[PDB]
Amino acid sequence: KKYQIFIPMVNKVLVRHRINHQRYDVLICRIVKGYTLADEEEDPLIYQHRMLR
Amino acid sequence: RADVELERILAPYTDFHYRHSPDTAEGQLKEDREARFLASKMGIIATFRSWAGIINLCKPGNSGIQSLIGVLCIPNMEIRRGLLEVLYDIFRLPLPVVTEEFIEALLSVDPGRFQDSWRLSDGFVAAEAKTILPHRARSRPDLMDNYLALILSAFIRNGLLEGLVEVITNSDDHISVRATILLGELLHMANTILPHSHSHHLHCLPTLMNMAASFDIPKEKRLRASAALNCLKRFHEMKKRGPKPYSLHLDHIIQKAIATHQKRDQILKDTEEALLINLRDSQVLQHKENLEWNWNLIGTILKWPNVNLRNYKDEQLHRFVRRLLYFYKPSSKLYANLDLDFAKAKQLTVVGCQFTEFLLESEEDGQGYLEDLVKDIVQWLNASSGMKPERSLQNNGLLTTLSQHYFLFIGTLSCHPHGVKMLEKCSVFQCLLNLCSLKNQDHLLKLTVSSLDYSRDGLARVILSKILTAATDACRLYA
Amino acid sequence: TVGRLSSMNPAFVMPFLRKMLIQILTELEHSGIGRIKEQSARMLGHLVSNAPRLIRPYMEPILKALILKLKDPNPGVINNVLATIGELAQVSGLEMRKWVD
Repeated sequence: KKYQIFIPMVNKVLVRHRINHQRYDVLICRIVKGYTLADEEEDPLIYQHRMLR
Repeated sequence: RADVELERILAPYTDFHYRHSPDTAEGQLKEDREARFLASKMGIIATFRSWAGIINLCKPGNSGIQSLIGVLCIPNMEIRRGLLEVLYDIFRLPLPVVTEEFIEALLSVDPGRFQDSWRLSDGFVAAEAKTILPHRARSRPDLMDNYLALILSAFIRNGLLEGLVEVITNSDDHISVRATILLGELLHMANTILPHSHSHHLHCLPTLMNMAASFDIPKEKRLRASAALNCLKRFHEMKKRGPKPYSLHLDHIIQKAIATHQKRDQILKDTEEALLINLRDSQVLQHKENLEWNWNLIGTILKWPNVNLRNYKDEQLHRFVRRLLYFYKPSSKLYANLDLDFAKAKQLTVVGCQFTEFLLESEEDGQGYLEDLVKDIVQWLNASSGMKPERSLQNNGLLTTLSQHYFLFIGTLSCHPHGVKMLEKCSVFQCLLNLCSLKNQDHLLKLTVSSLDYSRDGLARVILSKILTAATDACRLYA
Repeated sequence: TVGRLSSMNPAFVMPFLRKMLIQILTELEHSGIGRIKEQSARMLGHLVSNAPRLIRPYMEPILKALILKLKDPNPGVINNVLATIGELAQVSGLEMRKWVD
């Protein structure tokens, strides 16, 4: 959720140039509106190890 | 006597070649050493929990604790693995798993790890919530922390921290990881239990830091120390996060709790172009079958800020909700039959709750589709519980399938003021009231206790009162 | 700012500073660029001149790195390493005795 503060920076650029990226649209939705609690603020290395095993 | 009676128990660890029995068979010589270590370990632990043993083993002069810590620095592999298990039990810390990578060993020490007492058969939520949510005590003294503060101070005085640093940078790969976790635990324990004077020079680690920023020493030793600090730093983040919920029943309780405590303190245009592009990529239209839809793009369409089936009246969206309506229908056996180990149950369960809230937003329009869902759930309850003298035996199907994740769908509808009114039209509270007096069904009664929302007044707390006073003794204990 | 703030809440700042401190010393030796070495040395001076207590036990790894820099076989680097040694001579009283000669 630490990226949530950067949304106003990028939202200004996107509305000016009309950039619609599918994957980026998914990630921002999960941050603005809650999805779970064990997934937010998750250590990236732990997630990568979990997927590998 | 002074230094030979009590210190006898430290002989198996201090002496690399210990012979307790002068005459014994050589067949079990290897097993004899293992038995001695296990029996001696329970002796060292037992004498460190009594005041008559702590003082005698930590005398200012020569003592057994200095010999015990001093033997740790010796490059022996059999003693070091034995001593670390002792140290974990003295401080009563969870033992990590044996491995050579820090990440795997770090995931096994987190307080939010799953336990066998958290299942539906055992304590469903009450057992789980005890070890996650913190105790409501901010001023009550904890007598156990006082004991650990004195024990921790004694080891630091004798030089435990200096010994562990030597173990980390001068041992085997699977031993250093166990020592790094122990060092991380002590530092976090020392910055919240020990007074400031003892711990103001503790977090600096002068011996470990100098082995990092030194190019005169061999490069292999330097990078082992540098890698230790990076690994140790990641342990700090694990404690910073704290415990996290594991089951959605407990997760939804916390989400509603913070929401009601933040609303009392007084984004996109979403043009049809975005919806049509996203809907076509959802794959729920052209491929009329599950296991093919891209569920990542399904949740985003549901909880997108402006789309609520009311502002954007589109025929295509009416098909989209109708197509997804059939999948979650209790009668349409396309979702209830899924096993509890679908490997995507978490995503599917969240979307279902994420979907029923979408319909509730369109009060005037979505009530038509929402009324159909709630009716079949009541019919499912009348059959799964068995309140028509017919089945009375659907307990097995509920536990082994995803059919148990339906109280979440009905529980989340009780939160909103316009959702509890919808329940009265479907008359589901009456069904819940009637099933309170069911002796044979206990797992079903646990689910309804932890699913309803009791923040507001109404029939939500009426059902809870019935369960805690008119039900089975085992059921009332859980309530 | 974090250096002064470090003596107030050491449970948060110190774990991050130890990783940062090694990175500053990494650039001095490994990166053979006169601009980067000048850049890192200036940041080192701010850390010691602002949080003297934390840097006091780290005199040996830091002084030895800077001394080897002075005997390299660019005006920017010299003007900054000399200034940094000025602050290092105040934090460690009577300890910088074997390097004066």
